Amino acid sequence: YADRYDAAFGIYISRFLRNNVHTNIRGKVVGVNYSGPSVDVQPMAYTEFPSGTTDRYPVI
Amino acid sequence: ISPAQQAQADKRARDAAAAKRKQDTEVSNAKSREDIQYTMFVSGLRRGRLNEFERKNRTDDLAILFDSVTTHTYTKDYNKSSYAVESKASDHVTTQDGKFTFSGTVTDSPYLIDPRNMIDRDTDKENPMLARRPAKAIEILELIADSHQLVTLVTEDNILSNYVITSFQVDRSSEAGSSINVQVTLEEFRFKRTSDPKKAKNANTGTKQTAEDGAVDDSAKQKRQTPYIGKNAETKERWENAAIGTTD
Amino acid sequence: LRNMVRAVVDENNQFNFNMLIQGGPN
Amino acid sequence: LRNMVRAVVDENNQFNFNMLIQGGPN
Amino acid sequence: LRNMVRAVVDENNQFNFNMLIQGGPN
Amino acid sequence: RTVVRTFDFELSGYPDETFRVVLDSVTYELRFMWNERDESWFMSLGDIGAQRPTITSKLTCYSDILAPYRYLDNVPDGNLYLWPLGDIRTRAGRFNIGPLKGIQMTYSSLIE
Amino acid sequence: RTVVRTFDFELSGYPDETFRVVLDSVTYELRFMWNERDESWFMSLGDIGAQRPTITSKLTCYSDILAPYRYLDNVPDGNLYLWPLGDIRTRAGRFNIGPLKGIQMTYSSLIE
Amino acid sequence: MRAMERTYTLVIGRPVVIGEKPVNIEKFANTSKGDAYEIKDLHIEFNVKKDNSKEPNKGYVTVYNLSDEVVNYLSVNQRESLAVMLHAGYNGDEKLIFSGTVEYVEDDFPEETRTTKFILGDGTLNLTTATTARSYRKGTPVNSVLNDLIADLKLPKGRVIDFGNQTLQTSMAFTGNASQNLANLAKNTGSTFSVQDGAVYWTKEGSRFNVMFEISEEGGMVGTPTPKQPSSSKKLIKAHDIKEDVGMTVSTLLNGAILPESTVYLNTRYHKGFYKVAELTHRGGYETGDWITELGLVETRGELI
Amino acid sequence: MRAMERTYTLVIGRPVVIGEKPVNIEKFANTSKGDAYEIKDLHIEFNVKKDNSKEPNKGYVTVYNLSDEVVNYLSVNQRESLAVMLHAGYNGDEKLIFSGTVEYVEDDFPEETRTTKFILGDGTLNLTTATTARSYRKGTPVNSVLNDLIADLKLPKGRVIDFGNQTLQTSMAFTGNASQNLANLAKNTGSTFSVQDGAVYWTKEGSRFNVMFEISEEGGMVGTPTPKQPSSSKKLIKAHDIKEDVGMTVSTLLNGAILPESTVYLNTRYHKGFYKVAELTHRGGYETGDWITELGLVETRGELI
Amino acid sequence: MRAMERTYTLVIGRPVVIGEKPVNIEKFANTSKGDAYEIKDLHIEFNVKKDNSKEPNKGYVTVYNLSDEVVNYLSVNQRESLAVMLHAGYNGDEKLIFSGTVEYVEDDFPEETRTTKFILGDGTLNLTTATTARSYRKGTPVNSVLNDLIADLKLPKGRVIDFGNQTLQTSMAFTGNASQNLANLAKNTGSTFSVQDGAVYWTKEGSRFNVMFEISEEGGMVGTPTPKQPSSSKKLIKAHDIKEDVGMTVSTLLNGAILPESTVYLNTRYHKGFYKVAELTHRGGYETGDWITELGLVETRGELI
Repeated sequence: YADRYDAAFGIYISRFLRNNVHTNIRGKVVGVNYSGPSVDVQPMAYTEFPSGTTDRYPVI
Repeated sequence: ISPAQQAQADKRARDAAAAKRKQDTEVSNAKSREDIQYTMFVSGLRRGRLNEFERKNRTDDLAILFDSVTTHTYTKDYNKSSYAVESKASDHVTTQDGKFTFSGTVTDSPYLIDPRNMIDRDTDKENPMLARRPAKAIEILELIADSHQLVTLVTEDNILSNYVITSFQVDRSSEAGSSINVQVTLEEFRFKRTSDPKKAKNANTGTKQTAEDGAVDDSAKQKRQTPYIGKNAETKERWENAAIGTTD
Repeated sequence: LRNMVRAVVDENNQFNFNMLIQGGPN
Repeated sequence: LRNMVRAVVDENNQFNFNMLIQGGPN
Repeated sequence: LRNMVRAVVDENNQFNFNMLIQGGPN
Repeated sequence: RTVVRTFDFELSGYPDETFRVVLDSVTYELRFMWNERDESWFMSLGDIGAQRPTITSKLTCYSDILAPYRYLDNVPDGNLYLWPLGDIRTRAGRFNIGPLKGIQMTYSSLIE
Repeated sequence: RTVVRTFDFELSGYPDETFRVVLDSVTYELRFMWNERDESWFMSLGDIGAQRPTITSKLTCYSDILAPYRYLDNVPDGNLYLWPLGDIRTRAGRFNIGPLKGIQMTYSSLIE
Repeated sequence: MRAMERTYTLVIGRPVVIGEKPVNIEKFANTSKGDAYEIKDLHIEFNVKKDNSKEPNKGYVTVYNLSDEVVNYLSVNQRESLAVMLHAGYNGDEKLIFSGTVEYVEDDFPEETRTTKFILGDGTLNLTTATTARSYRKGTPVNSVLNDLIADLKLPKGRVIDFGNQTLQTSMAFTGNASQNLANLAKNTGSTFSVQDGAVYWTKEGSRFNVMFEISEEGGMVGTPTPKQPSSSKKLIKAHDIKEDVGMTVSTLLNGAILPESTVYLNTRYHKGFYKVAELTHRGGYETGDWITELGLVETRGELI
Repeated sequence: MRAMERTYTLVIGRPVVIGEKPVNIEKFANTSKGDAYEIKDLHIEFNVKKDNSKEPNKGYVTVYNLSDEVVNYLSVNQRESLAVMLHAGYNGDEKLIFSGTVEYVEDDFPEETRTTKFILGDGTLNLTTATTARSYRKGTPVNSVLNDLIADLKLPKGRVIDFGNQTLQTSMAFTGNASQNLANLAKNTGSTFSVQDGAVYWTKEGSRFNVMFEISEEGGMVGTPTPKQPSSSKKLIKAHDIKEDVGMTVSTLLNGAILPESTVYLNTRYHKGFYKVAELTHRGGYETGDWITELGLVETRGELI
Repeated sequence: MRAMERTYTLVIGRPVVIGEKPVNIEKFANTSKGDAYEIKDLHIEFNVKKDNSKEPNKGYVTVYNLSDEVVNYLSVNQRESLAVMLHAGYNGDEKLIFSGTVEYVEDDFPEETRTTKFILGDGTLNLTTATTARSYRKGTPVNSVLNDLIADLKLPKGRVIDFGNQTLQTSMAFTGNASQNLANLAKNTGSTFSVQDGAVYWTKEGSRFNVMFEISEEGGMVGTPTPKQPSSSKKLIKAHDIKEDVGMTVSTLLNGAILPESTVYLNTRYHKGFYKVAELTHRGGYETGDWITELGLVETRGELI
């Protein structure tokens, strides 16, 4: 469960990717610039941990 | 079982508990006052050491004399690196603490009962054996060792200071009846408020929290606020609550 | 005597596991 | 005497290496 | 005597830290 | 200006005490120096590891010590007072400062 | 309101017992205090590590202790009763509480 | 006459609950009964390391022959984080030496003697669960970003050195644990961030703060200072230049009134000068063992902030 | 009149070959010559840990002064996975205590005594090479996905608790090692998956199975139980609630008829009640050493499945 | 008449500076004063492991009671990489045994004896900082790619086995550290790449080079050879076939004229044949301790390159 030496690295790697290694995500445009086309994106996905805590992406 | 035994187990617990309150209390106060200074006279006395023996009073500079001391030994030690040095590198040596040990005896039939000795504080002049002198010595010996006094040794040749007792032994063998053989061991102590402000130096106490059970600490422990004694409740009252408020 | 050594090694392993796995909501 | 301790530390390191690297087709 | 063992364990931990963290421009 | 009592102090009487305290979730370091001729405590307040103290003042009973200094970002906004527990005429001394020694040095914080 | 017996209690008679119990998959801490003049047990119920107990009441036989308190999110919804195993006239005592001592303190949970 | 004997005290309080304001372990000391479980005259062995990095400071403790009641109180609350404080000194005063939460606890009672174990973390709960979600546009002053993120972390501000009139060069977004994001801002701006005994410390690398501590034979030093490298590896160099790269080591009798980010003056016969502190380790054996503290010093080459 | 003396047996069989059906280490015991190499009266030291997690259970063994023929048979097959079984008991019977494959083997023969070493894995080969490639659409019953993946793993089903009428909420795809995918399904559905002595066990966290074992002074207990936390760290809590979070520890004379997923009853003078099992460690020194087993228990709060 | 007594020498030179040509640690031996700091008659303990893999070979050293001047010279240069060479033998000659850079250095001087520590790396600086940026199109000869990448690494070519007329099948791009990219090309082409004592060695797995060394009781062997597996885990097999998978172990008196990629002949009474070398470990205690070397051999099944 948490006794083996390999499980510790497994959980550490799983948690490390959570706060980094962002590759792709869906979103919705909320701000649009027509000169030099650019858009502000609000990612839609999120998760709620069992401890009653939530993870929200900020506006990009 | 029966209630008669419950009235007996309590006696067994009460009397036994009373023993710590006696022994445990005595050491506490013995450490709460640093004025007293104990000293021991091993040999030395008659070769002019009487010059300082007479300085000892009966309240501060207590002195101890044994009925006889058979042998006493003094020793020091040093150590050095066991590997060839790189060359002068004479710093490869350290000094250990010097040790001192001796053997003595306390007898029911003393030959000298000089009252200046703290063993003979209140010993009868004409009946030394009813005074139970050996029991007097042990009671003194444990208290000095337990309180960790820095003892001073007056010896034949030199004088040693800041020595603590680390072990002692007492026995009553079949031979030499009516007496006790005593052994002691001591080692050096490399020791390193109301004070003159001129001698004060900047100090530190680290992080500190609410101090002692106060008007605010009581709330933390859910204790009820201490009522104020009404010596005066006209002046402070209008200002105390307006400026200091109340813990709530 | 290896009993004494195994205990210290076990304690060090425990400390390392604690260091890796700590806190966190998951 | 450090010889005895080094052996136990070596064995523990061996166990950890085995735990990390095991099985697998590569 | 645990003093002797703690020293060897500390040295092994030091070697492992060095192995993980070495060289590099960052 | 509602205020609530939230901290109390004690002094051991050593003439050059120095310690760190936490107030309003912020941390400060305090120095207390005893003056012989004036028989009074001198208090210095500053940030942790600061080169020089931010505030220095002389302690007295029923006087708002921080009154003229609530305009700096590193000074508590609460109230610091010394008032006696015994007879009102007793003035601050060396050993008479503490929750039961006779003088109650106290800090109180406004309600926000 | 169908209910099923799911837990039983015992007391060692110590006047200030305190222990933690698990009911309906939730955990609570209980305190029992013995009253001399009234010769009765006082029960306090609350959450783990709570500053103050949520409920305090006096224990009696055949009385629904939790009746007036099934409206809080931290109070069990089951039934807590004390009834005797021996003669029906025996009232709750100090040492007579337990599965075989004479009084059966019991908790039962509704079927959902 | 007395000797110079050690003393200590250990306190256990209520479970720590994080809310919507900075957490202070001080206010959780009192238990529901009021006074806390204090343990004074029992042989104790402890080891407490401190540093200036992302990770919290952790300390270990062991106690022999505890009463059954105290162990029972810890058998309960095994799901919760009890607050603990530790004090140590010499027979006349005791300085705070650690404060945190009980991460781990276990009991082994083979035959003669029970041995309780603890692992304590300095703010572990906050540093590993404080989520954030923030963003900023080009032109935002960097001094505003720093304050915004620290307030999210919910800890008292021990000391901070603001950036001045610095401004962001590119748009930024921050998510995940707040501590991790702040530790990344450290690399790109030459600032050191590390929480310690509940206090947040934000300083600048290379520079140092007065002589808050002086080390000498009178100050209970233990042995001569020796030069030891501050890291277990060497970096390639052009041979920011201001960064660390050198240090020394010293040992002293236990003294809890010292912190990793402080400054010390070294008055010995060979080495003399000023140094920063980088690491601390407090050891202790009440009946038998050392009662000393070890400091890892680092040379400084920046301005005197 | 006799004494109560230990006994054991160790068997070595043919190389293990995975095929297109569940693997049973039993059928590989016999060697090409027929009877296997049995080792009974030689000083042996072994340590076998077991758990309920993704990783296989591994055990270590040491044998002194082996005959040259046996060592030669292991010098060969160093590219292959020989099947091994271990038995232990008390002079009247021996219960299976481990079964797996020889992961590692080495020999050191300095002067007086040779010392052979082993590292054994419980199903290591299957758990680390069984690839999968599966997919499902919205509406598929989850009970079908579970059975499909386990059959891929190619191991006997020790015990499984089906999901009922659960259905997938989103399309799913699975690749890579089958064990890893199943271990991920555990997190999101509150189920425990772990292979042990060749048997696949799939259960639900919090709940437990009768009193299959009773511990008391008559049952060869060793010392009183003590409360020990089941994990080396503490999690943040809302204070699924049903999950574990508490436990205890016990020790007993060696008894191989116990498994991590079983249930035990603790009949002592202080502690009484029912507990799950979470961890096992078997130790043994034939001529000198312990012959005991250690159990890590965990409290339960779910339904009595 | 004499005895057979050990001898050694340790040299410390100028800081190593990487430039635009292959690095040779030989030319950095001389210090600004000319002759280097040589240490001969002081008790020394060292451990030096060598291998054929990506990681550099690292060795540890300890010296007791060094003069203050030498320690001062190392207190300085703590930001720099001093070049160090080590020699050992038997009273008549000393063979080079290690050469690299001082990665770490620390001094502890408790009371009686100072103890200096070192950690040395064989080409650590080059292997961990040599960046590359290269690309090639379909049809490029693989023999050209290999030479291009090695020249980037800036190390002398100890020995290389070219690929012949091999050609790339797909376009390739390489960035990051050159060592990492080369180590990846090893997997897909059955070649072994490893730097050692400054020399780059590129060979092919399975095959081996004459009897450059013979081991026998006359050659100072220590104990009989024993079979030990060359890896701590077993791989699944089809039962490239040419790869390793077997080995043995031997020990001998210290002899620095051996390298991991060499070939040895084993003339014992039980085992006889040719083997590759895979690992080396040199140990030494001048006044007290062993003065031996340990070799891990691996069986070969390829052509005699």
